[PDB]
Amino acid sequence: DAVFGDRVRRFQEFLDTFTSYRDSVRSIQVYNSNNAANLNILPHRIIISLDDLREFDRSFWSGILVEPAYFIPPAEKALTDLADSMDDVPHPNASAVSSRHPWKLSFKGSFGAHALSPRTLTAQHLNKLVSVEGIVTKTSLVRPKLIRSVHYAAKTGRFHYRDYTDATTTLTTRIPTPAIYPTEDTEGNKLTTEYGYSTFIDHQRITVQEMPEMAPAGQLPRSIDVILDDDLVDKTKPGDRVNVVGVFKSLGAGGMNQSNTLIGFKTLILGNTVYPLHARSTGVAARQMLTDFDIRNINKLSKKKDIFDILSQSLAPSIYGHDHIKKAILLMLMGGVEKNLENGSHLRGDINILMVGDPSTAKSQLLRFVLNTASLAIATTGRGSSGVGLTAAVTTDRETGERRLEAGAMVLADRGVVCIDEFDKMTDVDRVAIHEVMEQQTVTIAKAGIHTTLNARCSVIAAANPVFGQYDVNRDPHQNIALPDSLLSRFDLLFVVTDDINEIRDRSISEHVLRTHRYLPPGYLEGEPVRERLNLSLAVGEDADKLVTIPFLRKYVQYAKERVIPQLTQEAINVIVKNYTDLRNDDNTKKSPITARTLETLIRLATAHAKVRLSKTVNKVDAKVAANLLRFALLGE
Amino acid sequence: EIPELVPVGEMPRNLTMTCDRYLTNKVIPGTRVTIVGIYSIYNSKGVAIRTPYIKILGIQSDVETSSIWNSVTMFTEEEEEEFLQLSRNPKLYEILTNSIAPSIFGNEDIKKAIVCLLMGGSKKILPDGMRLRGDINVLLLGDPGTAKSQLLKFVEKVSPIAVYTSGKGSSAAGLTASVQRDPMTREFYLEGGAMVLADGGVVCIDEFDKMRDEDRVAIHEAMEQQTISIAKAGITTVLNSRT
Amino acid sequence: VRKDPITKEWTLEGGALVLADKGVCLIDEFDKMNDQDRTSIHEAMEQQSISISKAGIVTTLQARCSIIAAANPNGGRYNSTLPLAQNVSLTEPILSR
Amino acid sequence: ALPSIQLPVDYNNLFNEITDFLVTFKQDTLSGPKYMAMLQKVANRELNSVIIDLDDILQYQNEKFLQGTQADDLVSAIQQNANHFTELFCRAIDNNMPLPTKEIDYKDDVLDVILNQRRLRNELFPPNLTRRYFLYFKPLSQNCARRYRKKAISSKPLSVRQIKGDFLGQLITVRGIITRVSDVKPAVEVIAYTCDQCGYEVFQEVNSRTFTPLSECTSEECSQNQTKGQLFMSTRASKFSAFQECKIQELSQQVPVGHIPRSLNIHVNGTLVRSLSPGDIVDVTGIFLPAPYTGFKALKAGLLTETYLEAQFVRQHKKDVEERVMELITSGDVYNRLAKSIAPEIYGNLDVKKALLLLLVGGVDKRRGDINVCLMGDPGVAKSQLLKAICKISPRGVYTTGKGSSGAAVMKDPVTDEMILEGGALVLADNGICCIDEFDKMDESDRTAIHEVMEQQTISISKAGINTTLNARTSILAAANPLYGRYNPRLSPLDNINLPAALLSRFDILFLMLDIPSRDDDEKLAEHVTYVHMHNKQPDLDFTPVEPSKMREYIAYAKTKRPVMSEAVNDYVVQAYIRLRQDSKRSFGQATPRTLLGIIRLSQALAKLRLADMVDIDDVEEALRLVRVSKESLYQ
DNA sequence: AGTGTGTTTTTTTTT
DNA sequence: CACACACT
Ligand SMILES: Nc1ncnc2c1ncn2[C@@H]1O[C@H](COP(=O)(O)OP(=O)(O)OP(O)(O)=S)[C@@H](O)[C@H]1O
Ligand SMILES: Nc1ncnc2c1ncn2[C@@H]1O[C@H](COP(=O)(O)OP(=O)(O)OP(O)(O)=S)[C@@H](O)[C@H]1O
Ligand SMILES: Nc1ncnc2c1ncn2[C@@H]1O[C@H](COP(=O)(O)OP(=O)(O)O)[C@@H](O)[C@H]1O
Ligand SMILES: [Mg+2]
Ligand SMILES: [Mg+2]
Ligand SMILES: [Mg+2]
Ligand SMILES: [Zn+2]
Repeated sequence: DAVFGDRVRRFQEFLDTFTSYRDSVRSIQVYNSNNAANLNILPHRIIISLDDLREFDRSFWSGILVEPAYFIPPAEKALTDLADSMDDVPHPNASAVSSRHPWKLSFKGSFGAHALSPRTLTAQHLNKLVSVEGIVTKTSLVRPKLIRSVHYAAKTGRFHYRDYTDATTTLTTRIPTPAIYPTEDTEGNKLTTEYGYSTFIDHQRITVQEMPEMAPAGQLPRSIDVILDDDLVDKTKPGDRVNVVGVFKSLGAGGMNQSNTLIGFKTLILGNTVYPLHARSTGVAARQMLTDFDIRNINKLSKKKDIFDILSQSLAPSIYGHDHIKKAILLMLMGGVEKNLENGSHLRGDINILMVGDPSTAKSQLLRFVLNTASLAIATTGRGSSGVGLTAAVTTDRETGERRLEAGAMVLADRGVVCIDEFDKMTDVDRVAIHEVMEQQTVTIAKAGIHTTLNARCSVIAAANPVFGQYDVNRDPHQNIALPDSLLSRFDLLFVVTDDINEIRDRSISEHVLRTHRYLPPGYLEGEPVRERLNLSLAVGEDADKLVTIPFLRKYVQYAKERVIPQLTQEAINVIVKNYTDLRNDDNTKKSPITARTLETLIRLATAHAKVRLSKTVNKVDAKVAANLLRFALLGE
Repeated sequence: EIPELVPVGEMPRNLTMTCDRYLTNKVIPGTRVTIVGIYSIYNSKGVAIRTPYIKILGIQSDVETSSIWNSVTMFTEEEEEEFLQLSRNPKLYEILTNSIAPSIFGNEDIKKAIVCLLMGGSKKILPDGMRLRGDINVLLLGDPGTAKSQLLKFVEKVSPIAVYTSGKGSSAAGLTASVQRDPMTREFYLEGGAMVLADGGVVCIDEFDKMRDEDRVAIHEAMEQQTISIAKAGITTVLNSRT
Repeated sequence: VRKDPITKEWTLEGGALVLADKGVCLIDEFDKMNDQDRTSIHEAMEQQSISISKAGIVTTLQARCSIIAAANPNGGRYNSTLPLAQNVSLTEPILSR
Repeated sequence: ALPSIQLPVDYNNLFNEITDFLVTFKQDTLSGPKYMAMLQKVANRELNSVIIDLDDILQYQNEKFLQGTQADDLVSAIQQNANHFTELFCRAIDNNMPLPTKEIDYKDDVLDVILNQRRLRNELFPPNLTRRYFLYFKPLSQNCARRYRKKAISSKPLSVRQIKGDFLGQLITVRGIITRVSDVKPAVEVIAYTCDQCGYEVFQEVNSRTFTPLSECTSEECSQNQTKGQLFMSTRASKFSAFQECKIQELSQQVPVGHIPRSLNIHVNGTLVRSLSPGDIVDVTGIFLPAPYTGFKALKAGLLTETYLEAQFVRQHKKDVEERVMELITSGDVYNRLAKSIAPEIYGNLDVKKALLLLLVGGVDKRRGDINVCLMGDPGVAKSQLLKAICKISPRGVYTTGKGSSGAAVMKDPVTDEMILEGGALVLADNGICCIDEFDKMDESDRTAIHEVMEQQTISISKAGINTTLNARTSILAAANPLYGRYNPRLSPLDNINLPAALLSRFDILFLMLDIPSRDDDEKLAEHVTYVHMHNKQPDLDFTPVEPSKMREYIAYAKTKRPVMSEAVNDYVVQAYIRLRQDSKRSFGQATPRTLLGIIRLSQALAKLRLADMVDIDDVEEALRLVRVSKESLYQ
């Protein structure tokens, strides 16, 4: 332990070098204490970048990489003793004091030399801490691990704590032991096992896969499991891009028990710290940041009436025209209020729009633009997905051993904007399933043995081609699209895209494409091949942390969903009802009797229009704008 | 076993091998290799019979094709210099035109279109979320017995970055990528279909008309997006389709 | 291709046209049999090889076989005044190949 | 051999404080001591269990604070680990709370007979065998000033997601609905050993639920002279207890955004066993109890500590004089009141609203009181929001879906390696409420199965061949809507709808809703919605609502006195049926005797609802007015 | 007393 | 890995 003690001393010298860390720990402890007096207790997790401490000690920083299993254990021991000597509030929660709260070490930045990828991970670099960012398909459920056993015979007055770290949490590979709890203890003592004071760490077997696009053609994504034990439990859902900082470790004796003997070795990545980054193009994990500077920004424009049109223009800058369509998709993006009632009847604030368009009307790209604009962005085509699979798969999983719920899109759909393309081609069973589950925004999932009902409230855009190649006015719209009005009425907006062509507009489209094409991508050599590289992003973890820019716009609108919650206002109410007067009984045969749905649709549309204005309540301007756009869409103009 | 050997009426036997750290991952499946390794035997777990396999001491490519081109110029500066010279001489364009489809007797503009398609349209990635679609898919309509399938086969032989197939020969479900149940996992895994293989390659397929239309609809979307988006069976994997 | 429960994987099942390969191929009752099967035969014969990619089996088998189709005229009697295509209940492309 | 860390539990003082509390806790303190009252309950064995109440401990702590004694902070310690405290209570009721010492008539001496032989032929009698009970724990406070009056800090029930490994030691409370309930199974806690030559009766108690046979004898004379003493199973002397384990699903809203709901096992015994049903949403309380594995599971998968999580207390969620309801509904006139107040959001189809009220009670017939409501209605206007309202308010209310692949009586006998019966989707539907969703489009085989079930009030699972008939008369509601969304008034009143005529004719009553742009009622419904906005309660009218519990009592008295129909009613209904048949000859649907039977069922159901049989005539014009309004709605 | 040995229907996918 | 059987 002389080298162990030396590493403890060097880590202490580190803590001395960087006050901010001990300050952060101090802030953590006071956060723990006050919240304890009051919840949401953050764990004893401490985050120190690789680029940190790299300066004062090259040797220690290197040996962390070379032999993490010998560097981090003493480092965390020193972390813990420093914290408990510096928290200075030992008395409260004396029960948990004996159970002990380990202090955990995390990291920031990219190793590069160590941190490359799951596929690039090879045995040549093993027992060394690395980091990889990947998609996780499989997540194992949590199971506590009892490493410190609390057991005691009343007569002894000793309270034996037999602590066992067999395979996972241990780094020294301590010998396996069963923790029998001998009922004789040592001196024939009953040795009652005292529940509580006993450490339990909820274990996770989480396997992470590489990018399909980073994987070369014909190569399946490379998958490797990671372990999380009541320290990093459950930030991430399956199928999310996530960066994990883990050490490459082997277990199972490599399978070389006695003889077959050519079987592979059992290895696995145990990850101390994890940085989830599932945002597209390595963004902010779909979590838009916020600053008071950005807060005060935009707002002054929101007072100006033209801001809504400016936002509409900003959308799909690669597309020409479709300004009303862009306004509609903007209204889509902003989320309406889910009105709740003291019964099973809960009003939906979700926005659902159906659109029919000729092939190559950019609507597919439009759906793609909505995708890359939305946070969740659950999108597919009519042939793209299996309806049951996307809604719910009630098949069992072999590792689980019993019947499992597997909602491909539905559970992914709820609490996020979702998309669907070519719904005419979609399986009719899926169509009738989505029918009335998107109206009620909830699915009973009572199919098969499992009957648990799970909510599915989300905003959906539909882009299905006409039955004929192009919409023919001579044919009825329902002749042009075979999709029944069932839940087709339950689309808050309906859109028809016809690729009719006029010299002025044709020139406009052509010039737009000409500008988009000759334009060399930002920077780069004019004669330079496309790179679309990995960006070699060193920043990992907290290191990663009139026209308007798009991601900035997305951050603003997300901030809006967070903040702006308008309520239906009386003058807006009167405008709405005055419209509805003739809207429900319009003499013109616009087809699709609007009924009671469209009243709620326009309510939501005016609410989101107020959200554009950032007003804490709706305004009649929102109501009349929504009515104007709705009549625009319904007339087909 | 030696696809050229064609043992008549014998199912092709297969043997297991092992590779070392400086031998592993050298070559991909579906590629022929001339191997030099010791004959090897181990017990699988039938009396005194043990698993036959090979421990390899040297790997050589029977197909002889180089590995995944990592831009390392085995053609070196010289061969690419004459390549540019051929590009410098505009007549060589018609040279490539005529050379394609031997014995076709003409159809030169058709061959020019084929050369242009195989040449690969440039995929431009806009600073916007959008991205200009590079590849295109050429449609072959006409009278039968006109070397059309012959020309397709020739073109695929010219460029093996993709694989020649046929509509009926390709599984209707998951043409781009089929979903199959793994023997040791009851979950239906994603098996790479033709356009997974065709991704990154110019692909020729036969009997488009004879193929059932409904799944061919699923092909146009995949080529349009240049990817393959699947959410079937609760699996939301999306794979690129650059073909 | 045949799913093999004993081995637990999909296995190749002997295509009779592969059995035809390397030898003569007899064909009978063909004018009455299934049309999709006829198109499959067209595909197979065009390249003298059968290419199959399904169930994880992407194999392609050479089919070198001299084939002889047996057919009955429409109603069993060919009408010489009638055009052959009208005397034939089958496709034009097959008679071309 | 094992390191030991010292903790300030002060367990013995906890035990003596517990004894002092039990002595000192009164009903007056709750308002003689309550716990010697519990002792005399034990003595005569009036109950089968004695259950510790935390509320009593709360009052004790309050008293000790008044006394100024710290009281060891008993509540916090028992919350942290009560299983050891449970053993302390067992010791106390064995050690310090006295022997019952009360004369009993009978039915307990049989074990006391086993108890009596212990002294002759001579700890020897297990404390659990000594006194028999099931000691549970019932929380002391919730949403009160306790726990510093701050958020959570125990007490507050949490879903499975909020449960953590650190929570294994401490007692917990949980929200949600139990997915399923296991059957009862005897649990052999302590086994009574009987040897052949010696006859000695030694008792060992197994807590691992896995029993290892002793195969030897501890009797001294069997040990000497090497006579083989084998202790055999004397079950009747040994203790048993019914065991039930139940998986509880966390609430959907409790589940995080886009997360798969998690269910955990809950194990019960004694009082609570057999007293639970899966369909209920239960807020139950219990210590957290991790489950030791059978063996070698830990070797392959690490510790992997799982739990069985026995619950000490159970509280099913909400599911007031009975006659007091009658006084209000007489003032309320619940017929009209319920019809409107039941769906204030709908604002329309008031005749349909009246009809649905009668569907709830349904009626009962000696020879069978089935309304057979079919709501073909209008698509995209109602019958989904209109639907499922009765599901929550009425128990056994099921919002079933005819199609949509939402689930139909899919029995799963092969649910486990062993063939154990498992109910399907339709068997869940029962007499309370059966709401069909997406009825118009649905599986034809399911259509035939449901038609046979409803016409027979029986369910046939087959498979093993057994006819497990659990269904009885049940109220049925149809979500069918006209095909294409636009019914044809001119032709095909029955054929414009996907449902077959035989299926249509099977229902006793059928109604049609139709949306028309003729009037400005759009604006009135708009006023209702613009109530629902900035008045997030209801469209304010004279609806006079009936609370579902009050509605439950209204249903309870809706089946009253079994009103025998008057023969004047009999003549009136036969004349009405004759007129209906004659008009049918004149249209699309000929009058059927079963239709007249359904009319009679309507009349008697309304009669026993609030009124009575008597001449019963007036109720018959009420029901037949409903019928003719339905017929006109079909005709329009 | 040697020493050995055992426990973790559905749903697409064909067609 | 490690604990009940069947002799060792
Ligand atoms: N212009 C041509 N020059 C040379 N050979 C030709 C020409 N047209 C047809 N052929 C020959 O005719 C054969 C018939 O074509 P195939 O390779 O069978 O495929 P294909 O032309 O697509 O016919 P289908 O449409 O599939 S029946 C070719 O293989 C050539 O050998
Ligand atoms: N009369 C009404 N009063 C209040 N809300 C109404 C009314 N009619 C329709 N709605 C609204 O529209 C929905 C009610 O229609 P539902 O009963 O859910 O559907 P449906 O009419 O059965 O539709 P299908 O599937 O086309 S038969 C809810 O979201 C209500 O808010
Ligand atoms: N108005 C437009 N401006 C720019 N590009 C357009 C426009 N309309 C169509 N396109 C182009 O059409 C192509 C195909 O569009 P796509 O999204 O597949 O069409 P659809 O609307 O039928 O789904 C894309 O390259 C897209 O940029
Ligand atoms: Mg499209
Ligand atoms: Mg061809
Ligand atoms: Mg409904
Ligand atoms: Zn004995």
